Amino acid sequence: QAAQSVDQLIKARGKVYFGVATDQNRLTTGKNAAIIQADFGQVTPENSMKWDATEPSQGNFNFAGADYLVNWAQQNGKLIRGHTLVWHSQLPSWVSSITDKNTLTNVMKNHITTLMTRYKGKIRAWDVVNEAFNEDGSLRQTVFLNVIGEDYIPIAFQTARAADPNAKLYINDYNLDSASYPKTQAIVNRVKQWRAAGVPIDGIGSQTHLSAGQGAGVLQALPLLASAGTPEVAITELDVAGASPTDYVNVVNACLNVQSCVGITVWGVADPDSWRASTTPLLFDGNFNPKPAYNAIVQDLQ
Ligand SMILES: O[C@@H]1[C@@H](O)[C@H](O[C@@H]2CO[C@@H](O)[C@H](O)[C@H]2O)OC[C@H]1O
Ligand SMILES: O[C@@H]1[C@@H](O)[C@H](O[C@@H]2CO[C@@H](O)[C@H](O)[C@H]2O)OC[C@H]1O
Ligand SMILES: O[C@@H]1[C@@H](O)[C@H](O)OC[C@H]1O
Ligand SMILES: O[C@@H]1[C@@H](O)[C@H](O)OC[C@H]1O
Repeated sequence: QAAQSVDQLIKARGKVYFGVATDQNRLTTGKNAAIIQADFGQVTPENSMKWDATEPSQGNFNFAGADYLVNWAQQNGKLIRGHTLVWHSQLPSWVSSITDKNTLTNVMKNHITTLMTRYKGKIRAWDVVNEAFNEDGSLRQTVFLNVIGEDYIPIAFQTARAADPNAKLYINDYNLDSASYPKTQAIVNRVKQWRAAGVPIDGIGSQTHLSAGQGAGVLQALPLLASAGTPEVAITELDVAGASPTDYVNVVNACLNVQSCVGITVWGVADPDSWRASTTPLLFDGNFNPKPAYNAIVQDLQ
């Protein structure tokens, strides 16, 4: 645990939170629980709420890991971001084997409804749809798009809002780090069109999985993302190859510059536990000590 809390400091700047991804296996080992307790104010289940973990068989739900995280979060007063409802990855084979429009639609709705009602009122935001865009801005051809068509997105969001009107509904994606990139512009145009049609998209989530030097691009990309008109936008799965303080400060400043940016979520605590460990992209090293990037963010926020 570090002496200065980036979450407390970001709160003093007028933002809602600075959080991290985690799960039961992380919370019960290392110094993870201590660091999240003292330095962060929000958590996102890294894997316990995905489709493969929660509904391995149709109608046969498993909330073990998910229940653990929510309970731990409430007890410690940490905000929660549900992650993630509709995604083509980590999807049970029984889902992708469905070729009937009606069936897949009801199945997708049942999945969304069940997960969201179980935690009704306890989740700040949900990543309803994850990675729905191709790099060129076109909609990714997944089983949902193929079987249901474009309407699967409006349906998912409409169903989510019905399940828990208290949560902020987000569409989440990566590679939205440059204002000139086609994907970035496309999501802004698509969200604008959807909202104009009454689809309840409260926020755009920007994963922000960066490589060295890409932090500078976010200074322009976030404001562009914000121009879609959504109530909120957020940095949802931040990590930077090399963990340079320059890149990290740039992403934080980008959020401080955009009024609709509610907060930032870093994808993990310690480097070795990162899904990109080989690039030591996190704010804490293997010894669970804060890295220069952590101290630079703190100095920047104070
Ligand atoms: O639309 C709302 C924004 O007006 C709000 O903006 C915050 C206001 O306080 C400032 O200190 C913060 O920097 C800024 O983000 O954010 C929430 C949103 O709902
Ligand atoms: O522990 C790993 C997770 O960190 C990883 O999380 C995904 C990373 O890519 C993002 O686009 C997704 O939103 C996020 O869920 O998933 C694999 C797991 O092994
Ligand atoms: O069961 C939990 C699992 O769902 C999560 O993905 O990782 C931690 C485990 O304890
Ligand atoms: O698998 C995806 C990966 O390609 C991207 O870089 O980050 C998000 C992940 O979901």
